[PDB]
Amino acid sequence: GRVFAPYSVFKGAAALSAEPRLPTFNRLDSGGVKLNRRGVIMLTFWPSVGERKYDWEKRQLFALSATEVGSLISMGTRDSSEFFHDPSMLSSNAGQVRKSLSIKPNADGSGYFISLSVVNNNLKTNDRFTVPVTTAEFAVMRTAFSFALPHIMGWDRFTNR
Amino acid sequence: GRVFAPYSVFKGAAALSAEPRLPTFNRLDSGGVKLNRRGVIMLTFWPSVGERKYDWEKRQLFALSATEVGSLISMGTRDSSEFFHDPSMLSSNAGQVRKSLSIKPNADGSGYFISLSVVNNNLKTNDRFTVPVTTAEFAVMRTAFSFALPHIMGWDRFTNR
Amino acid sequence: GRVFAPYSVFKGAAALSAEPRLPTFNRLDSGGVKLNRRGVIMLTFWPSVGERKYDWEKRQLFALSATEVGSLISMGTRDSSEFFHDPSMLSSNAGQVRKSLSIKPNADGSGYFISLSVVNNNLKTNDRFTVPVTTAEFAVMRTAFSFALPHIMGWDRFTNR
Amino acid sequence: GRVFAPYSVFKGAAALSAEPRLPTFNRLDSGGVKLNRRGVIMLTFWPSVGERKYDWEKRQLFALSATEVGSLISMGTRDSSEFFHDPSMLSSNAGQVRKSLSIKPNADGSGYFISLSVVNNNLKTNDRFTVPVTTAEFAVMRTAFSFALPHIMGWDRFTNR
Repeated sequence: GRVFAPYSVFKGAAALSAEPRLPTFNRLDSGGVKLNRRGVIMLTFWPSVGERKYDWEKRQLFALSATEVGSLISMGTRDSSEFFHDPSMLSSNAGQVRKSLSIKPNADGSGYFISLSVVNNNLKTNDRFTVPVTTAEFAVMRTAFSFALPHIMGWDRFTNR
Repeated sequence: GRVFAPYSVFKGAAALSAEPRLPTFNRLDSGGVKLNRRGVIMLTFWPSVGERKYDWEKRQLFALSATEVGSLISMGTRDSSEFFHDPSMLSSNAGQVRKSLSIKPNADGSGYFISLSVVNNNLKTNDRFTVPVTTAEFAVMRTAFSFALPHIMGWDRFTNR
Repeated sequence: GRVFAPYSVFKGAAALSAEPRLPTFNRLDSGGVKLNRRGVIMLTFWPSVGERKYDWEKRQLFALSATEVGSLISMGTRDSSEFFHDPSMLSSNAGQVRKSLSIKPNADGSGYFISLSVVNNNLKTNDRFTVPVTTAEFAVMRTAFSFALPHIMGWDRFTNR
Repeated sequence: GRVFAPYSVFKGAAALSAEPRLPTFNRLDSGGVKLNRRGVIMLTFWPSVGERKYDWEKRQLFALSATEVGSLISMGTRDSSEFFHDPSMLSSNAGQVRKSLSIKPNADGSGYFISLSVVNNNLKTNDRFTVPVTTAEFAVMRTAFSFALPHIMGWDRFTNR
C-alpha cells in the first residue's frame, strides 16, 4: 500500500524533504468514486545535531495545498512567498499554534532560503528550521511539484485507459 | 465508472469549478478504437446565497474545447480572452441562448475575473456569475488544464505500455 | 490494437491533422525489449473541394522526427522553421520526390501558416497545401507534441509501475 | 525486465546517448515499498572511428543526478554548466579518476558542445569526447529529461490508479 520516495535536501542547520500525499476517495453507492480528503505536498523539516547528522524526532511538517503549490511553481528568481497555517485555525484553539513557511531569494540569485517557523503557546516553544536551496535544487522542486499537482488534485483519475 | 474531483474556487458572489470530461470512442469492427464525442474542460458556475453558501440548483455550465484550453493556458498576466457559445449555434434556434465566458486581468496583476454571462431570450433571463481568481489559483488551472489537454484530446491512448 | 484520435484543423483551402505514431520494439531473446522502428509525429494534409468539404484521397503526409518536434515546440511568436524530406533520400532515387514543410508566422502575430509542398519529378506534379493555424491552435500543438515526445522516443517504457 | 530506448546524437568526433535509469526499491516488511538506489539520467559517450562509425568498446559514462538534471533543464541559450564526478570520491582512491561533463553554448547560439573529460591517473590516460548538440537536439533533451525527472525520483509511484 504505502509508498516512500521523498526528495531531500540536507544542509548545515537542518534537513528538508518533500513528498506528495494523494487525496482519498469515498466510493459512493451511486457509482464510480468521489474525491474526499484533499491531496497536498508535504514538507518535513528537522534539525541537524552532529555534522550531517539530524534528529528525526524533532521534525515539523507543513502541508502545501494545491493553490500554495501553484504559488510556488510560479516563482521567479526574485520572488518570495509566505504561507501561514494554524492547525486549529478558525476555532477557540486558534492562535495556540502557528506555522509559517517562507521562501526568500538570496541577493545574488544563487538560490533561496526555505524556512519553517513554529510557535507553540501551549508548550511555550519557538522553533525555526532554515534550509538553503540552490537554483538547481529549487528547479527540481518546481518540476516535481508541477508533475504531482494534477495527481494531488485527483485529475489523474481522468485517463482514457 | 464515473469519476469526480473538480478543482473549485469559492468566492463572495459565486462558486467556480472545473473538471475534464474525457472523449468517447466507438470501437470500430475493423479493429482498435476511434475517437467520437469530443473531450472538453467543463466549467460550472453557481450563485452564492448565504455567506459561503451556494445554490447548486442555479448552476450554469461552459464547455471549453481543446483550442479554447490552448488559448487559456497561453495567457500572460495582462491578457484577456472571451469565448462565445450558442448551444443551438448554426440553426434557427441560434440566438435564443447565448453564453459568453470572459477572463480579464485586474489592473494590479493580482489575478483575474472569470465571468459567465447567460442570456436566454426564451425564458427572458439574464445571468452573470463572476468569480475572482488569484494569480496562484489561475496558475493551478493553467497547470491542471495543460496536464489534461492531451487526455481530453485522446492522445493518452498512445502509450508504449 | 490500432488507435485513432488526430488533432485536426480545417481551413479554407486545406485540412491539417496530426497524430503520434509510437515506435516499434523487437523483443530480444536476451531479455526485455529494444527500440526498433522510430516514433514520429505524423502530419496529414489534404485539399478542400466543396466549402468545408475535403478530398481525403489527395492527402499527403509528412513525418516529424523527435528532433523536428523539438524544433517546433521551441518556436516563439516570430520564429520560422523549414524541414526538407526526400522519401528516397541518400540514393539514386534521391531528388525524384521532395517534400518541404514550412511554418511561418503572420506579420501581426495572429498565428502561422503551415504549408506542405510536394514535388514529384516522376509523376510530374507540384502540390502545395497551406493551412493557417491560430495562436491558440498552435498552442494546442506545442502542448500535445510536447506531451507525446517522450512517448514517441520510447521513454515512457521507463516507469516505476 | 530490461528496457532500451536511448536518445542518441551521432556527430563527427563522437557519439552521445542518454537514457533514464529508474531507482530501485527495497520492499520493507512493515508494508508498501521504499526507495533505495537512486535514479539518474545516464549519458554515454564513445569515439568515432570510420566516418559515422563508432567504437562502442571505448565508451565512457556519466550519471546525472536529479539535481544535475534540474540544472540542465533550466539552462538558457547563453548558459553553461560543469559537473565534476569522482567515482571514488571521498576516500583514499579519490583523485585517481576524475570525470567532468561540461555544457557550453556556441557564440552564435546555434547550440552547445557537450564534452566528457576522463582523467585516469591509475591507467595514465586522458580522454575527451566532444559532441555538438543543436538547439533543437538540446530542446529534445530538456523535454525528455524533464519528463523523466519525476520517474527517476520515484514520484510516479504516487498515482491514484
